[PDB]
Amino acid sequence: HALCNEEFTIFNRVDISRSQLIDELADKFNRLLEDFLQEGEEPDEDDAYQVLSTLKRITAFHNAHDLSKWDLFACNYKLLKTGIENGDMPEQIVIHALQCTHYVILWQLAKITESSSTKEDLLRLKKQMRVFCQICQHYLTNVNTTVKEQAFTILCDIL
Amino acid sequence: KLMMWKETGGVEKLFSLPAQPLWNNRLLKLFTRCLTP
Repeated sequence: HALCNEEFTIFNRVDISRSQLIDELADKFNRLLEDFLQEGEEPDEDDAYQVLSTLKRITAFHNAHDLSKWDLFACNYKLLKTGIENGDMPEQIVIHALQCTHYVILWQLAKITESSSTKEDLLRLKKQMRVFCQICQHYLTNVNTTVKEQAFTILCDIL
Repeated sequence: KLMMWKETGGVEKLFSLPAQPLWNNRLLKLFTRCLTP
């Protein structure tokens, strides 16, 4: 983010590099998630480690970078839904998914300011917001104290 | 970590910053513009 300042004449190069990095991360995340959930059989542990590792990087970058063109809300929200439905997901996976989805919602708002977006985008943002709060509430009354702590922080800031 | 918490632990900063740390000034404005008088 410090090297991606527009006023400096390096945005083209740093943006090319940014685009490659985020692209590889996104393709790997989607490919891994397809086999991860899969609805068909039981998942292993090393692939869970890889999924957590990739998500920890996507989340870390989505806090200062507008990773919106690579729409991930579907992926994160699906992952969280399978988590509620089964009740066996890893805690850190839940935490970082719950973080990345807050980030995508916040950036979606960041782009609703120019007024270039139609009324459909505002209603889409409302639809994503109400969906998010509902999932966060359940995760505010979980067994894992780390999960409940992350829920509280995110819910308070969103409100 | 204690240096940071002495930077931001003051209640004036505790009541003017997000709980989940947001680094980009865009998102910081998205939050802090909701801080009225």
